[PDB]
Amino acid sequence: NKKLELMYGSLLHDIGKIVYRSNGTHSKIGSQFLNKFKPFQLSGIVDSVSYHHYKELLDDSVAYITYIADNIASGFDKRAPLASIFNVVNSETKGLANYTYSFYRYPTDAKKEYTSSQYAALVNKMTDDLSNKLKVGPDSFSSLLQWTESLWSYIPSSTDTNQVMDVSLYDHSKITCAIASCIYDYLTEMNCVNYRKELFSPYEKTKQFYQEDVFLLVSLDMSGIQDFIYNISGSKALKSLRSRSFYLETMLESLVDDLLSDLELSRANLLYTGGGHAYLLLPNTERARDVLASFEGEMKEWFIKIFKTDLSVAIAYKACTGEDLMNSNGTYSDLWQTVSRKLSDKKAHKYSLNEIKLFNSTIHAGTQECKECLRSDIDISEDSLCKICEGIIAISNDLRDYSFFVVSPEGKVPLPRNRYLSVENQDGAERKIKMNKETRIYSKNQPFLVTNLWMCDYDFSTLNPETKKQGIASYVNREVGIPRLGVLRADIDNLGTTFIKGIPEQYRSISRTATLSRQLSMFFKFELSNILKGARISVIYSGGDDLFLIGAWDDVISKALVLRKAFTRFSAGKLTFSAGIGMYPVKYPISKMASETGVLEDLAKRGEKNQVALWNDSKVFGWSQLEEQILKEKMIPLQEALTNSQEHGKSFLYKMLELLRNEDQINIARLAYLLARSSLSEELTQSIFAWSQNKQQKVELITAIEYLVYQIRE
Amino acid sequence: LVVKLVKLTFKSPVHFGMKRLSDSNHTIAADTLFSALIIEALQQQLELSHLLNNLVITDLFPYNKTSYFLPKPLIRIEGKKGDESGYKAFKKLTYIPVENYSEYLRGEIDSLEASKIAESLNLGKASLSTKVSLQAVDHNGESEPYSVGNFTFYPESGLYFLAKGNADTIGQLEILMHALQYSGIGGKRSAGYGQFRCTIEDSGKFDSLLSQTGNIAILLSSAMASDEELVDCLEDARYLLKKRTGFVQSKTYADQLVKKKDFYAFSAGSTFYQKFNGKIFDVSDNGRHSVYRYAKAFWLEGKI
Amino acid sequence: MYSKIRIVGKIDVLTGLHIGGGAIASPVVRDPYSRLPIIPGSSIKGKMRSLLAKHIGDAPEILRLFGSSQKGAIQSSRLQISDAFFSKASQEEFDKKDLAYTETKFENTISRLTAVANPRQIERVTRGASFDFHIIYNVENINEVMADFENIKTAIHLLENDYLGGGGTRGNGRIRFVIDSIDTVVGDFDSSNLSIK
Ligand SMILES: Nc1ncnc2c1ncn2[C@@H]1O[C@H](COP(=O)(O)NP(=O)(O)OP(=O)(O)O)[C@@H](O)[C@H]1O
Ligand SMILES: Nc1ncnc2c1ncn2[C@@H]1O[C@H](COP(=O)(O)NP(=O)(O)OP(=O)(O)O)[C@@H](O)[C@H]1O
Ligand SMILES: [Mg+2]
Ligand SMILES: [Mg+2]
Repeated sequence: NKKLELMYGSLLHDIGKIVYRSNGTHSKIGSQFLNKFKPFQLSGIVDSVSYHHYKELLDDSVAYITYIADNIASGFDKRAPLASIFNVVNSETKGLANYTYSFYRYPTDAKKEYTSSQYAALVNKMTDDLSNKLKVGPDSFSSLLQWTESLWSYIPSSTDTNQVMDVSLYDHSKITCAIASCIYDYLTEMNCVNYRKELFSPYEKTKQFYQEDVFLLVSLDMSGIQDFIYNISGSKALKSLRSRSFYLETMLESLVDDLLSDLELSRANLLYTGGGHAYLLLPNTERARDVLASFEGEMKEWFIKIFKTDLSVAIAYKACTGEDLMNSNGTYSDLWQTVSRKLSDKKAHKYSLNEIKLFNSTIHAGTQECKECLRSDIDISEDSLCKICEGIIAISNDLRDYSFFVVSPEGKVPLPRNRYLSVENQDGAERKIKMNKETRIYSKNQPFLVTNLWMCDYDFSTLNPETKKQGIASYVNREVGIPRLGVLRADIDNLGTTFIKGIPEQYRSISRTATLSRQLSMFFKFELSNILKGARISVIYSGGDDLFLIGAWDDVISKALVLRKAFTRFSAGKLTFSAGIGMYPVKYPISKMASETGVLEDLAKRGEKNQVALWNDSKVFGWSQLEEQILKEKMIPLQEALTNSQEHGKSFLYKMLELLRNEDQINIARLAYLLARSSLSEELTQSIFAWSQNKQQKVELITAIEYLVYQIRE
Repeated sequence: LVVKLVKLTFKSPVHFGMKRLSDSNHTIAADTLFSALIIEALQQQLELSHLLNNLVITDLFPYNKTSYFLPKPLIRIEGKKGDESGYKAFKKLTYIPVENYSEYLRGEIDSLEASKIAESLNLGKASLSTKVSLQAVDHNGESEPYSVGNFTFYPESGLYFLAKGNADTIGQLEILMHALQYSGIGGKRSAGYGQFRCTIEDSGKFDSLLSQTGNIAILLSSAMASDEELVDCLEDARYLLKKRTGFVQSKTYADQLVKKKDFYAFSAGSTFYQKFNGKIFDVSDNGRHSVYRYAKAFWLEGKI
Repeated sequence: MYSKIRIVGKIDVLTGLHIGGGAIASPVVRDPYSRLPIIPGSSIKGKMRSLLAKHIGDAPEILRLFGSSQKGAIQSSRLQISDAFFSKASQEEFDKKDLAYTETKFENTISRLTAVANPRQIERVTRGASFDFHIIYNVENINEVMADFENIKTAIHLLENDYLGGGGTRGNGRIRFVIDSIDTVVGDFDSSNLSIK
């Protein structure tokens, strides 16, 4: 188990930095710390921890691989905090910030230092965990990786103030472990018995190995997600939307897990997953390429068997050298762009001739078809429900209660390699893993053979038992206000250009991209639940850079503004997102809801593309314009003034809308007369008249009037 | 083979459905138009030989006051050195004006130009009309609302397409289109949708492009080749498979309404290095008559 | 062979017409682009079908006229009634006099218990308005053209003595039909003798 020893010694190679910061070099401190625990006293682990630098470093030990992986990954005030990754993001345009994390966490820009007492607490926690909970073994490395993620995510990887301390200890350790695994696979494939002569003895060999194409950057993308999730019918579609989204998420996670298990790699090699997309870093071995080809073929066959053209997966990989990961020759972003272009080329020519011929070889007509997704080639049981459809329906009422997802030979919704996904609690997962081996368990947002997935599972109806029966339909149940559902579609702007070109060329590295991706994924899959607290909102999906929310319309707009503020706070102002907000009746077609909200969002993604579209194409405002110039300036005074009115001013607001829609000067005179007869504050009448006179303020006035009318209705 | 431009200006909004009665599509493929033409020929008791043997038609493409729009070719386009998201513009682009078509094939259309082209389309407005069914009320029941997704065109916008064939086929298509003006195309034709008026003329502006020779071929209609041509026509191809579905609209196919066999066809804009001649497939499952699905290929050659 | 008769004309609004469908209290259905009041063809088709079913009384003639989806006896709809759009002459007449196309009607509801009047606002099409209506009759059988047209005449008479949308028992939706022309646009059938209303 030399590979397992290398993984353990590469994930813990810089474990001595915490102890050194807790008051020789960090390698000796790490060796001494790991020598206190019997399971971690393996020769390879200790050699990797204490020998990974040139001055310190059997001619075949894994210490050389760990040293070169640390050099590739990386590219003194102990109290130095962790700098936010967005300090250098888009710094060529918006400048360099100085945001840092305090000991989820938001950077606050303030001047701070990490006290040695906090490091002592971290060291005590690590000492407790390494003995009471953690162990070594082939199947125990995932728990170690999750523990490292839970502990080291906000500790800086390096405290040197000469350069930018963006990368945390967890990101650096995970990237080093992934690179070490790839290099070990590459060396094993090349039958390199001696590691010192291959990598270390002259520095010329080190540079030459830096020249060699050792890694593969792999992109895996799902196609057909929007049509699968949102193009559904029936009155029970709102109760299955989140179930379909969760099913797609878990299928993507199972895809990446099977891919990693094929190559005998851990999840440290999974650079990014989310939004139907996945970036992985594999070895450049022939075994890896054959594994990738076989995986692509078998997943294409499975997706054709189960969904035909409804869903598909495209995989594209590119060979890469160490200087590409280190951006030594300015060829780092070119690698990612080429991978994306190869992925798009794969998505262009998607099927072979035989697959298309079998697609057109239909024997029997559709006959009966399912209520949802209107699918007829699959067998249809009673109640007109397809197998996948009824399995998804069975997944709900279990997803809202149980927090464990079991991929096992028996379950509800099919998954590749003849497996099935079901939802159970701890007892169910334990029984499932004990009955049949090769059964995998995922946990939902659970702090540290269980793989923890970060998902946004915030549903307001599940908080209260009576509203739990009617999931999304309960948000239209209200005493005042129009009974409507708001749909929010949010999307980050120019994220691809932010990754490719936003980071300066001096700071481009695999660790920087990994840290930025992890921060964005943590914000979307974890922080949205915290942001939306106490709101009538269900999150259909939240991952990648997109976001789909369905709730009460007023709650949706308020939480959209709150989300914009929180995203501005998180990204330090370097990232902006656009949004579309639609207002629909209950029983409105969910496919129409999604399509029209996507149209609104795409309307907002024009020009500056930092805008929000509101209910139609004529209400595309800015974020500050909507929050302040529409709600905090026009709607609040008018609402406060018209609350005194006996009828709340519904008819008078209707007359104002009628007068505002027309564009005649005599009708401006009519508006002035109506304001005079309103019997409200004279300064308010003057303000309203001025707002109606001015263009780009009459639209805001109309939006405020309509919002107030919706608020006071039945 | 003479190419005729048929322009359709729509009086009432149209309901072009993809899978639901709430879907409001702005166009129809060659399959829908050819099925409407076959239904019209059966209504007028004409021969089906010219439609089934010598008529090659394109999809229904948008047109506005200024230009005629052709489907976006599925070509490999190169962006800037660091503009990764700009490619999304070319992903959102669906129709390109004819004058700006060749420039797109040569790669001289930028991401901002692609966005300008995408926003320059002025076809019309898609809406969703909510209706009700009061038939159950008279039987001690309740009203049943439903939704119809319609699309209304702007005053000088509409849908054009190109027809290719001999003189007899062209004339028969003139009569069929004249009857189709009053039959209507799309969804609720009997409930106030799909009525249009069509004009058939020559197309010099399109004969300039259809006489062009190049290294790539672009599909102008939803087409698919038989197995023998599919063996060699799929190399280095960039296409998009569309699932053609639906129910059989016929009063004599069977007793009750049933669906036809699932079909898969290449999209309009798919680029091939081998030009395949499609055919008219049968999607009938042991019915009284054979339901036809037109998947012949109308080609536009170009230089990449 | 196959014939289609085009019946164009005007629907004149005798009393304010409200067909349900910014923020307006009970708005009327409108053209999405021009924002002009319309009379959906489905509304006219359903109202005439209900009136003819009341008159005759589904019955076979209703199935010939408005089509049927019944199993076995799948009947094609002979009547295609298009949406009635706001007339251009009525548009010019309403642009003159500075008259809006739609009016707001205020109504009360006096409670049977507390004698308290709940107000309610609806929107109607102004009585001076006219709508250009267009109907296509498909001659699938030549022998029933006279019967189909007398049924259409009965339905049109009932509609002229009925309303078209909204609450017409409370004085809404009264309309009149003026038949500008009845001309056979497709086929050789002679529709000169045919007449509606
Ligand atoms: N599990 C999920 N549930 C709901 N939405 C998701 C989920 N995963 C991803 N998404 C979102 O759904 C979209 C995926 O839609 P698509 O499958 O169409 N992928 P897209 O890039 O848009 O076009 P392709 O080139 O892949 O054919 C993502 O871009 C996200 O916006
Ligand atoms: N946390 C992440 N780390 C790495 N890649 C991500 C992450 N989140 C999303 N992505 C990727 O980010 C891309 C977002 O693509 P989009 O389709 O959203 N277009 P974008 O580049 O954001 O510019 P806009 O047109 O939206 O203004 C996806 O295609 C994903 O591959
Ligand atoms: Mg984005
Ligand atoms: Mg996105």
